[PDB]
Amino acid sequence: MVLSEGEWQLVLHVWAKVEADVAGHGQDIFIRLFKSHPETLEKFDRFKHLKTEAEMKASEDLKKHGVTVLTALGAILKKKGHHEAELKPLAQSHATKHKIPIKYLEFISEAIIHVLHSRHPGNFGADAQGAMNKALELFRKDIAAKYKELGYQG
Ligand code: HEM
Repeated sequence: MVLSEGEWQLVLHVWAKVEADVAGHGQDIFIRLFKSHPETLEKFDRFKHLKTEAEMKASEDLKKHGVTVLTALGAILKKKGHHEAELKPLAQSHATKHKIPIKYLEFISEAIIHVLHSRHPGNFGADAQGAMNKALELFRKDIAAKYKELGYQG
């Protein structure tokens, strides 16, 4: 699949807003993910002890992790589809070291859309959400293909 320049513009326009507060968006997204799909929390040995949203918000390590994740995702989105090089190491660590099923990538994609919808309604209307979903589907599709080449079905 391929996004048009118009769709990329919608994606990058709302992403520019997210970059005004990467740490904050990172926390909201992971808290949403962990609360909505608690099973994903078990994949993080560093955070699986967190019991409440309050503890999650107060975790300095979780906040730093969120920044690392969103920074990596932002770099991929800014490539506008030409992300082969960026995807290689990400696909290897998540398939081989962390063992993250494609299903879980769908869950975090849902969390990202939910947070952008809540925080940026004016810049995240129907068309913008469709563009973001398409960009994330492309990401998940290419990651899945790499998973297979690497020997991980998940
Ligand atoms: C938007 C998709 C995602 C991106 C861009 C992303 C990115 C990253 C990055 C850059 C790191 C640090 C470097 C590395 O280990 O490769 C990381 C670590 C990790 N990711 Fe992801 N990730 C994504 C989704 C997920 C999901 C859905 C899970 C599982 C629910 C997951 C689990 C992990 C784990 C367990 C680590 C190691 C954390 C640690 O122990 O420090 N990731 N991820």
